[PDB]
Amino acid sequence: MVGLIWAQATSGVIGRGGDIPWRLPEDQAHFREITMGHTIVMGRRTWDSLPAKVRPLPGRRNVVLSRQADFMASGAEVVGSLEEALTSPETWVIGGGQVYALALPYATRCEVTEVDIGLPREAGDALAPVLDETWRGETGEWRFSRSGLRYRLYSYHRS
Ligand SMILES: NC(=O)c1ccc[n+]([C@@H]2O[C@H](COP(=O)([O-])OP(=O)(O)OC[C@H]3O[C@@H](n4cnc5c(N)ncnc54)[C@H](OP(=O)(O)O)[C@@H]3O)[C@@H](O)[C@H]2O)c1
Ligand SMILES: O=C(O)c1cccc(CSc2cccs2)c1
Ligand SMILES: [Co+2]
Repeated sequence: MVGLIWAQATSGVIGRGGDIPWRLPEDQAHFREITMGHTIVMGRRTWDSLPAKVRPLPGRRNVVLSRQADFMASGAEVVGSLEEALTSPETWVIGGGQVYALALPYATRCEVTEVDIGLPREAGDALAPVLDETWRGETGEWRFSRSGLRYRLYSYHRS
């Protein structure tokens, strides 16, 4: 099982300036629940976006995808191809935009948090992957984050 997990604005923006223009504690909790105990695969830029304090993410096989053969990710596994990272029953790809696009053919699940924020796309933004017609989704109920933004969960799946 390869799954993708991300949060996006209604515009599809997932990242800007190397970070994320929101923070939902409820989404972080759902992220930890979904990924705990499994392999997480992330691009080098996303590993850069994690503070040194919190990486590697606890209780998970942290894998970083990089073309730099000498890149050091303390506490993580650095691989040069995505296939190297899929040696486990459950692999969760956790960002960023490049690695989502790279991993989509392998994926049968997308856990998508839609954040009700009006965020026009800018040059340089990281964007969520386009899901074609093979994907079957369950649109969720709008929820209120204590951060003040409304959010909902899409759980997409395909055979
Ligand atoms: N849920 C969310 O909203 C969410 C989740 C995660 C991240 N983000 C955001 O997404 C943004 C970063 O995403 P990104 O698209 O800019 O960069 P990224 O996808 O996180 O990582 C890109 C890097 O991955 C490596 N890479 C990419 N394709 C590769 C391939 N085919 N083979 C080997 N290595 C490859 C390269 O690392 P080298 O350059 O070292 O080779 C490339 O620079 C940040 O703003 C982050 O905060 C958002
Ligand atoms: O654990 C924390 O305290 C913490 C606070 C802020 C941000 C993060 C990164 S989790 C993530 C970011 C992109 C893909 S997965 C972690
Ligand atoms: Co699990």
